[PDB]
Amino acid sequence: LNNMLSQLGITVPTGTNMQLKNVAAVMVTASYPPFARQGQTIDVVVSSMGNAKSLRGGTLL
Amino acid sequence: CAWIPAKPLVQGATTAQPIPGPVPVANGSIFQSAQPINYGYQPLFEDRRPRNIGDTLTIVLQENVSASKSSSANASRDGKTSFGFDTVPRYLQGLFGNSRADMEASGGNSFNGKGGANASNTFSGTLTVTVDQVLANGNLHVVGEKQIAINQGTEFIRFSGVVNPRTISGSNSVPSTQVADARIEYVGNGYINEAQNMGWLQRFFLNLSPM
Amino acid sequence: CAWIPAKPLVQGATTAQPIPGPVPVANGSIFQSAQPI
Amino acid sequence: TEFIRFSGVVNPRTISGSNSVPSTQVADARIEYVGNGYINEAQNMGWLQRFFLNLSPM
Amino acid sequence: CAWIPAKPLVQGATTAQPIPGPVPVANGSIFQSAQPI
Amino acid sequence: TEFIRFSGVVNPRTISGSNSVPSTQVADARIEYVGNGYINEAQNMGWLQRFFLNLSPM
Amino acid sequence: TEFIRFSGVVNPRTISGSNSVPSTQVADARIEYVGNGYINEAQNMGWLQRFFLNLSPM
Ligand SMILES: *C(=O)CCCCCCC
Ligand SMILES: *C(=O)CCCCCCC
Ligand SMILES: *C(=O)CCCCCCC
Repeated sequence: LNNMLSQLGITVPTGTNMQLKNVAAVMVTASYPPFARQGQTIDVVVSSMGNAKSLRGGTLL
Repeated sequence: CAWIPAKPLVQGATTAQPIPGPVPVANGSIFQSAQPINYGYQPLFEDRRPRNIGDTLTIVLQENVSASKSSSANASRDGKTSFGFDTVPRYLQGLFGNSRADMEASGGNSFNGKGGANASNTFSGTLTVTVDQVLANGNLHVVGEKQIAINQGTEFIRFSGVVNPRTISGSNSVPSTQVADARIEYVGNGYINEAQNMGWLQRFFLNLSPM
Repeated sequence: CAWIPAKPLVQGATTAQPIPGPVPVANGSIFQSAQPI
Repeated sequence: TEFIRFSGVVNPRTISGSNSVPSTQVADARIEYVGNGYINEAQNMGWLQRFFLNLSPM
Repeated sequence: CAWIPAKPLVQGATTAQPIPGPVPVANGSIFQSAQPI
Repeated sequence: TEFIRFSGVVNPRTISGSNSVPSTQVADARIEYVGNGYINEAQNMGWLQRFFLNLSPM
Repeated sequence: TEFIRFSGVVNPRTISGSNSVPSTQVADARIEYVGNGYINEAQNMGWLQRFFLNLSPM
């Protein structure tokens, strides 16, 4: 999250308190199809990877 | 001397006169805006980082380097041999008589070498520099100079380097250990500085003396 | 000596002048972006 | 004037999260810490003593 | 001596200049990938 | 100037999780720690003393 | 320069789980710890003293 914020233009000081609740770290997996052309779309699977309770209404960045 | 005219460090006029604003145009409005110099798009939530030529940026000089080395070696050797026939029996007098076989010898050797070296330096302060070029990958070349004159002489603190924008903190400041081609300089003039150069004769001897 | 002219470690000019931005194109927009690298 | 020069080869997967690497993880490390001025000149041996240190019998 | 020119341990230039990236191809994409080794 | 040189043969299954091996697990270990300059010259024996150390009777 | 040389014969069922054997389980153990340089030369006896140590009457 700090990497993303820094990339966007906001530098959070280091060694500071930060406890979020609406964010989860996920692994995304997909299947590259045959003869795939750039611009097309595929379906992805999103899976939690640490101590999260649910991904009910989330959005993948 | 103190009567020889010298120019001050801060030259020119040290005051400015306010200029009267323009006469308001007689539309139906009370709000009158003097000609506003339009500056470009400015983000709202992003930190105030320098982005173009001429922007300022604070450097926090904190340098602390310290290196050292040493070594040694040694060696030693002793030896001491002896032999003495005090009372020789008669039947042996033809071989060990008249002290013809007594012997005594000694020997020694020693060596000790050693050496070492070290170096160190520190630096602490704060200095605001200015961007003078934007590189092809977003890095900023920065240069800066601060001149002080406390009652007798003049000290100069100059700085130059290259900064990566993603290292600038939220308060528009970078520690000097994150600058790539750091050139720092802290010099002075006046007789206080002249009292710290070696005399030409001593400087010559320091280089050409045999020892 | 201290009177012999030597060059400083940081050479060249130690200041820069800001350059005026481009004149905004007269589309219907307030957002004007100078040529972005 | 003091000069600190460095040269080496770095493996990207060793760079920390704050864009920093300890110098013990660099392969062909060349480090140099030298100086000039009369402070540095006061630490070279005299040519006669340097000659004796090499050619003296003991 | 201290005036005899010696070469430093770290030789050559101790700085590098960033090179401008390639011009993006005008497909319908924002993602442009420079030639990846 | 000090030089630390190393050469050897490593078995991959001995490399730790942090890409590191203790030097006691290298087979043909050649380690070298030498230097130059007058600090190193002040630690060689004089040629006469070196000759005596070998050819003296005692 | 110091040299540590080793030679021997090992029975595989004595190798531990970490690929290590204590040297007391090797059959024809030949161990050698020698050196060279003047530090080693300062530990040989002089030829005259060596001669006397063998041929002196007492
Ligand atoms: C101030 O007026 C000092 C100038 C004196 C310099 C020359 C003295 C002979
Ligand atoms: C500064 O002006 C010192 C120059 C003196 C060098 C030569 C002295 C005879
Ligand atoms: C530095 O310039 C020292 C050179 C002196 C070497 C020869 C002295 C007679």
